[PDB]
Amino acid sequence: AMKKVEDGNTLVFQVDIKSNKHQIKSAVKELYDVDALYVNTLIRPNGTKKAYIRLTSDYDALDIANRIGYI
Amino acid sequence: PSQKSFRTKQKLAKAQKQNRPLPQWIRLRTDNKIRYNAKRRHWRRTKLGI
Amino acid sequence: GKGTPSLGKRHNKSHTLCNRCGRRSFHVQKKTCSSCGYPAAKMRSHNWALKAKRRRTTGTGRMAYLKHVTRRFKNGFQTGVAKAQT
Amino acid sequence: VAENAGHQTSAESWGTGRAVARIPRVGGGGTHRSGQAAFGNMCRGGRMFAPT
Amino acid sequence: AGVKTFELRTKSKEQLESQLVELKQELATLKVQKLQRPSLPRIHTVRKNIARVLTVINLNQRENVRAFYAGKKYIPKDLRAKKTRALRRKLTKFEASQETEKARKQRIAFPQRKFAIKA
Amino acid sequence: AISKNLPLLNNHFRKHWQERVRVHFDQAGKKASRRQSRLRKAAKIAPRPIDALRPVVRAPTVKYNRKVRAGRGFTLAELKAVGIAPKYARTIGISVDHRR
RNA sequence: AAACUUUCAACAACGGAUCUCUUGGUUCUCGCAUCGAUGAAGAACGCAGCGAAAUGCGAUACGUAAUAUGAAUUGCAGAUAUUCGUGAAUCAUCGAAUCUUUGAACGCACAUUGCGCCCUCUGGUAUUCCGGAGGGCAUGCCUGUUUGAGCGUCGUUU
RNA sequence: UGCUGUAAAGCUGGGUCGAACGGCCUCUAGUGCAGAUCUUGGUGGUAGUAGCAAAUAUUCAAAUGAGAACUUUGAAGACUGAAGUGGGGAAAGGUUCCAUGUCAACAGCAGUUGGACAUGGGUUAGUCGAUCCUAAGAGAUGGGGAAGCUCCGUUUCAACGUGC
RNA sequence: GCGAGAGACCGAUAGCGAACAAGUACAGUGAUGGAAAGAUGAAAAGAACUUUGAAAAGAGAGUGAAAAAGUACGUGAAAUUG
RNA sequence: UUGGGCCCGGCUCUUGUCUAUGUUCCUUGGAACAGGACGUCACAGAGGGUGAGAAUCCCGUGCGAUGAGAUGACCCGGGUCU
Ligand SMILES: [Mg+2]
Ligand SMILES: [Mg+2]
Ligand SMILES: [Mg+2]
Ligand SMILES: [Mg+2]
Ligand SMILES: [Mg+2]
Ligand SMILES: [Mg+2]
Ligand SMILES: [Mg+2]
Ligand SMILES: [Mg+2]
Ligand SMILES: [Mg+2]
Ligand SMILES: [Mg+2]
Ligand SMILES: [Mg+2]
Ligand SMILES: [Mg+2]
Ligand SMILES: [Mg+2]
Ligand SMILES: [Mg+2]
Ligand SMILES: [Mg+2]
Ligand SMILES: [Mg+2]
Ligand SMILES: [Mg+2]
Ligand SMILES: [Mg+2]
Ligand SMILES: [Mg+2]
Ligand SMILES: [Mg+2]
Ligand SMILES: [Mg+2]
Ligand SMILES: [Mg+2]
Ligand SMILES: [Mg+2]
Ligand SMILES: [Mg+2]
Ligand SMILES: [Mg+2]
Ligand SMILES: [Mg+2]
Ligand SMILES: [Mg+2]
Ligand SMILES: [Mg+2]
Ligand SMILES: [Mg+2]
Ligand SMILES: [Mg+2]
Ligand SMILES: [Mg+2]
Ligand SMILES: [Mg+2]
Ligand SMILES: [Mg+2]
Ligand SMILES: [Mg+2]
Ligand SMILES: [Mg+2]
Ligand SMILES: [Zn+2]
Repeated sequence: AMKKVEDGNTLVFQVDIKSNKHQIKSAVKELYDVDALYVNTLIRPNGTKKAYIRLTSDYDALDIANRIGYI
Repeated sequence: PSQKSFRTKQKLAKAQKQNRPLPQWIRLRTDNKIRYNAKRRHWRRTKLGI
Repeated sequence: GKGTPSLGKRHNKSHTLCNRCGRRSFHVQKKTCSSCGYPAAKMRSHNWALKAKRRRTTGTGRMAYLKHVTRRFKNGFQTGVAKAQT
Repeated sequence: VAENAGHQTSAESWGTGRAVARIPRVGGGGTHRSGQAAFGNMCRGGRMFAPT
Repeated sequence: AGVKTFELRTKSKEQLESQLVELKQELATLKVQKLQRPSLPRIHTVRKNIARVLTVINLNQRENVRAFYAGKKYIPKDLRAKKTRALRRKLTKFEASQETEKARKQRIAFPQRKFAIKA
Repeated sequence: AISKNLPLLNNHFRKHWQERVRVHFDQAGKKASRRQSRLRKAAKIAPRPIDALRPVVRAPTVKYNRKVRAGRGFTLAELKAVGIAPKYARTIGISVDHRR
């Protein structure tokens, strides 16, 4: 997941199983003040939903990850 | 198969999560009687029947 | 070839999971559960199968609401809140 | 004793010709109870002779 | 053990929602830190604080609806009494005590006497 | 099936009789609870007697003509003869029978 | 004569009898009357600082409130936790709540996490399109309200 | 270790053991086993025996390791021979996928290897499917049967638009 | 069903199928079928340490009233075996 | 001969609190809850726990006493207003 944060400007999140890509894009905008280029979602073998959120070029995903505090 | 329903994949997620060994700190509790997980399941041995 | 060779041709499920009882007794083509009788309004049950009634009856699940009817009855089905003692 | 003790089985005798005694036996498969004798006062898990 | 419910009951809707937001961002920060600790018991405290604030908000809005509907003929069914279905179908005291005028005249005319014997 | 010089019996046990066997284990318990009901009923209404006054009537049939026993209620003529209305009598511990 | 075979004893095995227990069962008696469209019984899926099950619970998720009580919990850890006190633990009590997806199961459908429509608010240059939040839309029957249909039919006018 | 009794059995010495138990007068019964192709559990002889022989086939060296016929690499010798022992999929399975560790059990020899065991990681769609259509068919509604569970019927003897 | 009190009842092959994570594991397409399985010790005091071994283990030691109680746990019969 | 409504009691149900007398001495034992001696209480010598058979160590048991909540047109006894 961190290779995507670095190479692809993509933040990888665990997301609620009931939420769609419109709600995920709004949620990341409201929580972290960042614009998503796209949201690719996925349901994992353990039953949880993972979102690959690519940010627009205006935002640096590594900076957002440090700001959240997991890198 | 690769083409599976959501209801099927949700049952397979729960079946994967129930197929774990006993956490070892549980054997140290007072009056503990569980020595191992007795409900293990191997894919080739016992089928889920889903 | 009615034994081992014919047993190799089993890849078409006659039953799938039932929505009411979750048992894999829902006949796909009949659209009926052989266990609970879904989608009939009543639950399938017979007096010639008392062990089957044992397997699925009150107390075999959570009783998330009948748990507390006895305790509410014993207090006369109280309305209000408890008063703090002086 | 309970009125149905030893009689909560659908056991049926195998008949003769299978080199075993003609006591009723549990059907089905997949458990070790399967094929075991039932209903007899001499059988483990059967009902007693002349239940009280 | 987190926030105190009696201090929460003295707060307005806006102050409670503000504290709920603060508690939810604190829980999110803790869930981020759980990636590295990984054992982090304070999560239990924040989760129960969120539960308390949500409970107090709901209760406060429910006495507001009870006060709005106090004395009205029709009130929401979740604000009505919740006994049993049969006890709700049962006759009220007034209906059970309804009586024909013939039966009231006979009840009044011939009450059960109080008496004794051997005198 | 029939043997020796014995009386011929009528033992009616060819149905599922064992499903309808009533054994009165609760004879003493019912006696005690019956006594408690009787005490509670008396103490509720004391000093009013628990029993209404019953008449005395001849027993029917040629076999029980001689005997006399407690009836069900005093006739309307009897209450008329003692100047009590049946509606009033039922409230002072006297039983009424419109049928006799 | 060894070896080998057989018998016996000792010790050691194999196995789990015997003995002794017992928060279980069974039977008898006594007392009581309380499920559900205000959504039951049941099902599925989840929830713990570290848990697979059982037990408990429902996104407020091994629980929230309240009352009582009064210093624990405990396998380990840890307080922005607590001790002459609005105070540890507690299905002790319980009267306030929360109560996912379902299920008689109710917008339609369901081998699908498929498809609508209505109202209010909100974001996107929008009464119409796209997104989000909340609240709604089942059937039979009863009383009433309103709007109607029928030369079924009454009165009046050409 | 012996004693008593014709006997069923009773008592006793030594060893082991660890929490209850007996004599006598009576009461009571789910009260005595060699058998029932008895029941359940356990254990033998057979017996280190039958066997582990289809699908051409392995060999040398090095590495690793306590340990190598079986693991890895190199060299060779072969085979499948494109209607494959190749490369994908549908049904079905459900994590077997990948990496790391690892050998108690399992892989009817072995094992350092494994689809085993343990710990983690992993499945990204406006364009590929589902989703939609109708097929044989299934089946509500209005009705009509049936004591009823329910049966018939699919626009049917219906005042049928949540119309545009 | 809810709450209680009992017994000339059974005592883990008995008593309910279930004294235990039992209507569980498991079987069957399905209706259904359906087990086995209690006991160290008062207290884990569940054997530190040394040594041989690749390891499992063994041998010393140690705890304990007892290790003729070591979780493959009270006693430990018979078949069968050294 | 006689209507209705409230307030406190009693009864009924549920629930809180409170209570007698050895842990004295010797011996065995890992442990005394065993044996022996001297006792104590008893309207309590039911039952359970505690390192072995414990009335007297602990919980309870027995005896009562005293609070809280409920409930009842269709139980009564008092008030009080119509
Ligand atoms: Mg996708
Ligand atoms: Mg297979
Ligand atoms: Mg078919
Ligand atoms: Mg039995
Ligand atoms: Mg025994
Ligand atoms: Mg009993
Ligand atoms: Mg479909
Ligand atoms: Mg002992
Ligand atoms: Mg005796
Ligand atoms: Mg017998
Ligand atoms: Mg024998
Ligand atoms: Mg014989
Ligand atoms: Mg035999
Ligand atoms: Mg056998
Ligand atoms: Mg050979
Ligand atoms: Mg061969
Ligand atoms: Mg060739
Ligand atoms: Mg060819
Ligand atoms: Mg292929
Ligand atoms: Mg692999
Ligand atoms: Mg092998
Ligand atoms: Mg090997
Ligand atoms: Mg595996
Ligand atoms: Mg396409
Ligand atoms: Mg057609
Ligand atoms: Mg039809
Ligand atoms: Mg119809
Ligand atoms: Mg049993
Ligand atoms: Mg059994
Ligand atoms: Mg044992
Ligand atoms: Mg010993
Ligand atoms: Mg021992
Ligand atoms: Mg032993
Ligand atoms: Mg022997
Ligand atoms: Mg004791
Ligand atoms: Zn079903």
